[PDB]
Amino acid sequence: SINIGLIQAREALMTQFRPILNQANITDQQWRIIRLLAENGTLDFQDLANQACILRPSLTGILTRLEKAGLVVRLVFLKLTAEGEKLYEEIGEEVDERYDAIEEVLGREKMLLLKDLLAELAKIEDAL
Amino acid sequence: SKHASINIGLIQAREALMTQFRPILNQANITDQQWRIIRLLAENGTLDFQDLANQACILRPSLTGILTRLEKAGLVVRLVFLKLTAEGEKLYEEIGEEVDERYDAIEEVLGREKMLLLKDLLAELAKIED
Repeated sequence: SINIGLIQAREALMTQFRPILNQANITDQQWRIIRLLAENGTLDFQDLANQACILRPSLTGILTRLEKAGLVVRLVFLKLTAEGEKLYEEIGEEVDERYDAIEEVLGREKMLLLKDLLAELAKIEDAL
Repeated sequence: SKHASINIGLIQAREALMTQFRPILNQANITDQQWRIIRLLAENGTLDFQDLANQACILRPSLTGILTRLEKAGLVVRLVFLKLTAEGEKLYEEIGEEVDERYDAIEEVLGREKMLLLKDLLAELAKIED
């Protein structure tokens, strides 16, 4: 029920977001990594894997491409490059415009509630 | 930036939920997608191929292959409509009982009422497909 509702909600969101990702030729997972490194200051490999919800064997390859593309750099801690910061703001702007279009219909109040409930649900491992 | 990520928020919520369900599904030879099909076939009784694909969010070629496996195991049968077998009904009730036990554990923490609201809000967010 909730499992399925989650996938149905994100899938409907993803179909309209996928054309955007192809214009920068970045994948979903790459975008999550890019955004997380921006919304956080810096993140190590394990923490990045946990928050991006990417398996450790998969994350290494993805990170390598982002560094070859000069978007992410290793120092083990990871952080966006100057260019990575710019890419995040441009794509993020389109997403905010997308967020605004949904909030205009769904309702600002319902939208805020959805954010809180999704955040609490993610946190329920430590709380169990 | 301005507003939080819905993309990331959605996937983080589900991963934490799947973490509580994977040990149950792995003790049986069931995958996430297979379980999704089994529940949908149970809540509707019977579903045709296209309708099943849309609700389980599984691509038609992939759905076909999974269905072939579920029939080899004698859990699903074609009639084009799909339905659980008698044993399929048994597996759903058996696995479902273990799954329900985890929902109760989560709801004790998240809140029984809030859990219900989240389903509604996700459906509304989902219906604004456009």
